Amino acid sequence: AAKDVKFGNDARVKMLRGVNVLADAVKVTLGPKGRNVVLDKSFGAPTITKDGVSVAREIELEDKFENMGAQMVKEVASKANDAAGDGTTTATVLAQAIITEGLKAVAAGMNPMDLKRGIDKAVTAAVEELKALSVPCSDSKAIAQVGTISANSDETVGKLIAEAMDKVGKEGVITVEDGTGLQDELDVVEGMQFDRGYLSPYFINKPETGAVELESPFILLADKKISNIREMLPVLEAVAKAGKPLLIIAEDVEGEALATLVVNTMRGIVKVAAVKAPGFGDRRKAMLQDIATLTGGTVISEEIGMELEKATLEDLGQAKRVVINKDTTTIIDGVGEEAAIQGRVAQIRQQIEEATSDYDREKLQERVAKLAGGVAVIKVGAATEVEMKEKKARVEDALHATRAAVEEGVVAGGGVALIRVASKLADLRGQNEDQNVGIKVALRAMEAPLRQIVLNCGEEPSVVANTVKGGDGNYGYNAATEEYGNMIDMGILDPTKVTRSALQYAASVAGLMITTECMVTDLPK
Amino acid sequence: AAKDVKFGNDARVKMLRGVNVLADAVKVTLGPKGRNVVLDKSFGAPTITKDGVSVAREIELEDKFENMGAQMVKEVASKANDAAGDGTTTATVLAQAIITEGLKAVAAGMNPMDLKRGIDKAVTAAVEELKALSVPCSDSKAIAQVGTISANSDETVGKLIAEAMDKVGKEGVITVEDGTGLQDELDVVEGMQFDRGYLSPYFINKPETGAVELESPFILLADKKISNIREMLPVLEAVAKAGKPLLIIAEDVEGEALATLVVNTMRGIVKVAAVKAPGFGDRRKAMLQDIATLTGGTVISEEIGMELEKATLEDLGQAKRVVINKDTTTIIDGVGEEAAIQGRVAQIRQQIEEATSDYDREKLQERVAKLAGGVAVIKVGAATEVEMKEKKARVEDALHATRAAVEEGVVAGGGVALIRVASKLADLRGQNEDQNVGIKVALRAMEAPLRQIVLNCGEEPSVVANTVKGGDGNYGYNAATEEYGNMIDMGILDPTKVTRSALQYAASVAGLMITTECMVTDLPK
Amino acid sequence: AAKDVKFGNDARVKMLRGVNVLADAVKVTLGPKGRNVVLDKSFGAPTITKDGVSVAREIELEDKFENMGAQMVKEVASKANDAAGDGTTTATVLAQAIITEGLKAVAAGMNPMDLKRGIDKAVTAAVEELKALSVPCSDSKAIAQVGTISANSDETVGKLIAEAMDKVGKEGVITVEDGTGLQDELDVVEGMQFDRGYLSPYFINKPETGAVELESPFILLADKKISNIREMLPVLEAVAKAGKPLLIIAEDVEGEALATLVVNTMRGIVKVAAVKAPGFGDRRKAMLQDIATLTGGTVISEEIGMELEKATLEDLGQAKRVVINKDTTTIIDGVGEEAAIQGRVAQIRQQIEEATSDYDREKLQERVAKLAGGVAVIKVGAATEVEMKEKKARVEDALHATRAAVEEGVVAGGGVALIRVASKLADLRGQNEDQNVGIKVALRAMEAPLRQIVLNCGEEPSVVANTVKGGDGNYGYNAATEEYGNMIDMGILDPTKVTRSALQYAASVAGLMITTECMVTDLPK
Ligand SMILES: Nc1ncnc2c1ncn2[C@@H]1O[C@H](COP(=O)(O)OP(=O)(O)O)[C@@H](O)[C@H]1O
Ligand SMILES: Nc1ncnc2c1ncn2[C@@H]1O[C@H](COP(=O)(O)OP(=O)(O)O)[C@@H](O)[C@H]1O
Ligand SMILES: Nc1ncnc2c1ncn2[C@@H]1O[C@H](COP(=O)(O)OP(=O)(O)O)[C@@H](O)[C@H]1O
Repeated sequence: AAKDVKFGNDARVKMLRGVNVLADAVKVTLGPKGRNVVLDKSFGAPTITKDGVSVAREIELEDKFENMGAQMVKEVASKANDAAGDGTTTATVLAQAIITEGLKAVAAGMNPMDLKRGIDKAVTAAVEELKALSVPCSDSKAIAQVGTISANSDETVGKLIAEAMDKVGKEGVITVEDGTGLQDELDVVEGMQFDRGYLSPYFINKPETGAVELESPFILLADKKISNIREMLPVLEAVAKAGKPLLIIAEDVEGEALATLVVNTMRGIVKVAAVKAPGFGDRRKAMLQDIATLTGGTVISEEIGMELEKATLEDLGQAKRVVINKDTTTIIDGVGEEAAIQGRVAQIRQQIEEATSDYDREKLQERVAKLAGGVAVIKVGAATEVEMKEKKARVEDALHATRAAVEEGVVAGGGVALIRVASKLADLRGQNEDQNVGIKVALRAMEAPLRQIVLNCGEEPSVVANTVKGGDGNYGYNAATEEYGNMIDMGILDPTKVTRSALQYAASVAGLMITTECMVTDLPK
Repeated sequence: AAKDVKFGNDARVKMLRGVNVLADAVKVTLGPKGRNVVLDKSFGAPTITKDGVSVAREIELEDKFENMGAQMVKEVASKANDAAGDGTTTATVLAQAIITEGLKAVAAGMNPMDLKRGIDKAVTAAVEELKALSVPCSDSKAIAQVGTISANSDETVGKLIAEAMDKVGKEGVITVEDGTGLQDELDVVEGMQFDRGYLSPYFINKPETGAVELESPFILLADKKISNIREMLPVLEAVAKAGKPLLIIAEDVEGEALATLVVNTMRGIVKVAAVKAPGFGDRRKAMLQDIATLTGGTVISEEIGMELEKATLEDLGQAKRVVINKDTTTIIDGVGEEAAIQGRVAQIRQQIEEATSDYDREKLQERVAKLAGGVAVIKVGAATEVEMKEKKARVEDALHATRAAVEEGVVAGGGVALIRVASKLADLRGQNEDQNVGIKVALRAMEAPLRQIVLNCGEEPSVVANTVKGGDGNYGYNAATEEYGNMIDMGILDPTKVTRSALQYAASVAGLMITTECMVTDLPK
Repeated sequence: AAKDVKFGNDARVKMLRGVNVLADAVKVTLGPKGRNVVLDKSFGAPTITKDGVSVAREIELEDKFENMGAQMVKEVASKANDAAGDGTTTATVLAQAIITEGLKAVAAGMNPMDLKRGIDKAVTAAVEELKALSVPCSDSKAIAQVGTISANSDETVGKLIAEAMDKVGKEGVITVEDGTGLQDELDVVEGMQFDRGYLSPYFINKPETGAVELESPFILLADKKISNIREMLPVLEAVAKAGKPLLIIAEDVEGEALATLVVNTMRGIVKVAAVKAPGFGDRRKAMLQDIATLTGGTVISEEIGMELEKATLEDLGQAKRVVINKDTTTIIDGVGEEAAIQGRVAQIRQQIEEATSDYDREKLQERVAKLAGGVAVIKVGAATEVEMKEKKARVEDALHATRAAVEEGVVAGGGVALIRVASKLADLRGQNEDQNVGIKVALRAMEAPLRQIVLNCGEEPSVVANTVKGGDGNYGYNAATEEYGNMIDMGILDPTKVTRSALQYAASVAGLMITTECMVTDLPK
């Protein structure tokens, strides 16, 4: 259709207004003292929340161009979220600060590319600096502490997460489920995990979860593109008569077969979840054989000769519970016999022994690791279902934070790491004047997080920011108690990885955002 | 004509808008670092200035309600200027802060009477506190220093003012003059000062000066009311032949006579200035006799028998110079015989000796004081008339500041003394909640001048205010150097009297403002 | 009346619009390749012109904001022109460039007063740099060359100015006059100069000349304030009988006497021009006595006793000619006896010998200089009256340029000297970021004049500016020949004084306008 186009400073100010609207919408909820925000519901009561992610997913603007700026900040915030799992408000605030300053500089007539280059230099310097300032979290006690603070200061959740972390090692797989008894339970059962996502979002049985949980499902293994709907018809009849959930792992799924499965899920007669084949080529087939071993299933490939039509209920594997996340998938207690799994472990281990390629050897090593380590299973213990699910969600976010911190590290919360980095790197210069201006933009930009936190606390942001700048080390201003002190001593912490990713994504989005001219759109009808 | 009436919250917010407009327009120029402001001029180039008084005298609003609010806040600011001579901007800023907060509270529904009483108590406490915090300035050294800083850090002006203060004693009279030579000149000649102004503003021959300077005039003493201008008809004809300025000291002058003389001055054939007779009854007559002795004049009174028509040129007194300020008038080098003046001094001396009533002794004592001390005159010395004018203005404002300081005292400049007072009086509680709220309003409101100066310096208001509050004694913040330190060391000081009067007038105007409900005004045509 | 107020970015952008409008209007005509502009004329065909002052003096906006913007820019430019005489377009262009950049930076949140301080540092550095770069013009040949350049490549005018300069010495004064003969005439007669102008513009007999030229006028010497019209009635009748122009030199002129002189000149019964007395006090009286000696007049003073009423035709002086300039005035061939003038010169010489005050000695020295050296008159030689007038104007402004060059010096023309200055001062760093930014603004600012000149030549400005920047010394770009080369060789050079003053005034006005926010205006009607 006829598409409008505007470019130059006018488009820049429009997109600036849009991102400003979104930033004002989301920044309020930052911090403990982040104020409540009320969001719509087409029926019934409006919802009340302090979670910025809901605000981001629910916000869009009537004006096209402002809406598009809002979408830029929204998608980069979501990228940060899926990268780490928290701190989305922090990333959005950083983005607003950097982008507002960059636009006002561009209004001053500076060269945009020089500003972008200076920003890139400043942000990479900050990344390496905070990497230096990172503190390892390998010790169990700090893991318990971070899990505690993430779960609204619940020490039991931290203890359980730490124990599970011990059980399955540093890079194990942990899943949480509902426990019947009032006491928490923990058990290591061999399972599987791999990074693949659902074919369509429509498979999500619990939209709030964002994932598909299936109990006692039947798993289909395939190394072929599922061109036609006639291929899986016997399997569909089989799972219809079985009356149980169905999981599919295929090299590819076409739009038509997926759409038919979507129609089937809306029919509710059969609930089908489909995922892509992990790995590539030979390695893909090798872990497909691993899955067949784990579930007692059979691998169906075009090259060997068998097809999906020649599929029986026996041919498919099985397991006790599978979860299909946004881009991950895990399986728990595959029916496949442990002895066959051990034989496969030995085969892959001797393959490692004869391995000469480094990357293939690493693939085999991680394959045996995921195959032998298994999966830890938490079972939430409480009285009523409401607190069952509350504890479940708290455990989920806590373990996400814990694995994030374990992966990279941890620093003092309150954004104090950012301002400390700013004080350290204030002297960093650029090749030319405009690059230096962008450097200064970045250096004064990451004061915004604690500033907005203080604003949500009601105190004057500038005074507290100056006070923190005066202090050194891990000294800052507890928002909850509204008093100064060392965050580490009082348990306030934040993973290094989440802050690093947030800053990187904010810098990247701002760099591409400032350098845009032609904000095209469709005719407003 | 027709008129309307407005009242309620809408009325108060109208007042608030008007006073806010004027307060911003003037406060932008506060401080030595005060921002410039551009003023109209129907003919030729517009003016650019930093003086708040110029801004104040040229503000009126299209809307009647905003206009009247601005008019009355401007009026009280002018009252403050008349009290001391400086600190108009500070007074207006104080007024803005207090009225804004108080009307906010009035919107919050608290009893306005309670707030007025609370702020009255708070301001009285602050006044006595700053009186306790006053520092004497009787020594010539501090006199020279304050005169120096007042005259744009000109030590020669301060030295001259100190010398004149020594010459004419603690409560002497000092008058500025243009000196022919390049060297700065000082002299002492018997003059005569009294607290009466011109009857009509039209008399002001030098409106920028705001006074009437007449050289070698004829002075007419009249202890009667000027019922008709025919009483003046003969004598005026005489001064038409003399071609010299004319001064009249009259017990009263009826409005029609004033109009006739104003017409005669618009024609300017006769340069007539009239002033009401100070004193009261017997005191007025005795001091008029003193005037007759001083100038060689003669008192014309109805009861004794002589009349104004029967007045000759020789009957009028004379003096080498006279100046008529807005509410004061001084005379320099009265022609009248010094021996006769000394005889009159002796006569009033025996009157003091025989005087038993306290106020009779006081009035006779001040009479002999003003009769014997004379007037010290400082004549500017330089090569160019431009420097003559600027140095005249500098010496003028400097000696007003010096006498203000001598009258009561001197304290730290920049309003830091107000901050110290507020810190001292943070404990004062009202009889009930609302009175205490008003007290809080007052004690947090006198922080405004420092904040405004910080804005005029571009620094963070809250940060600097907190820094000053942390400090004790006179530890303030030199704005010119932009450095913290003891205020007296760099010597930026202010008279106690001017700050006290400004705060008192701001308190009064805010108190009456809060209890305002109804404006009656002409329809906007 | 009720006034509107505006403050903040709205005020700044209004000012920006006004300055941009006038800057285009004035900068269009820069260069010998400058364009043409036609102005209003209520009757007859309007005037096409090229002069910067001609276009500038009629510029004003219907919108009051932009109007007063243009007003103060125009007035600063005009007083800069009064200082030197030329470079009006250059001053306006410099002001526009600096203020546009400064307001852009202010819109970028830069601290205004810091920018002003950086501008101050930059301009003082530029002044010292250019004065170091100045080239003396004491040699007569360069004086003739610059006179030729100013006078549209007329070597005769520059030559004649050179011989006149020789006749009256380096610091002499030369006045142009109409010459009867085809050959130009030169003479030296005992003239007089003093720095006082007409009391009102209405005395200007030739508005284009901007002065009051009176042939054979009677001179009235007065050392008193002329209070009333009654005093000069007898002299008015005497000069009406004489049927000749009248000049008054008076200590002070009142408003009413001035207005009556104005209406009497509009009646034209008497063509009287009044001027304030030069100097101050004793020296004023002494050189007034010198005037009486020179012209055969007599000094009338109140102190001595005689009155202006007691004035006869003999008492008044006389001279062959007088010209009251804007702020100075000249007299030609006073009637007073030469022997008396020489005796007075000797008397003042012995006063110099006994003079111990340095400044008084300098005053006496310049007194004897202006009394003895006199004035050289150049009488234009040509055939027809049109060339009489045009060559008279050419001689006048060429002499102005020549004296301007003599006072300070001369540097490379076409603004290339500014480019060299900027290159020399590229390294100057401010105390902080904002001062440095202002310094950069200033350094790029004085490139605009050269760019504008190139634009008025039609060539691309940036390439020529870069070419000049690469070149060193005085290698500039002759606009007329449209080619590069050493600026001195073709001799297009500019006085150091005019450029210095123009840049200083532009910096002053720009700094003032940057640091102002509030702005009043009358109601729009
Ligand atoms: N007691 C506290 N001390 C320091 N920072 C806090 C405290 N409580 C909340 N915060 C701030 O909240 C920020 C993020 O809060 P979070 O609950 O993750 O919101 P979001 O999920 O939107 O990022 C952290 O960066 C942290 O600085
Ligand atoms: N550098 C400075 N340091 C401290 N005080 C200052 C400075 N500049 C101005 N002030 C304070 O501001 C007050 C008012 O400033 P002033 O220029 O007098 O405005 P106004 O003439 O309207 O009173 C003064 O009492 C003075 O003490
Ligand atoms: N051929 C040229 N070469 C170099 N400079 C020129 C030339 N023509 C004009 N200019 C420059 O233009 C400036 C202003 O020219 P002028 O005619 O004086 O305009 P204005 O009267 O407005 O100052 C001068 O300083 C001069 O150096």
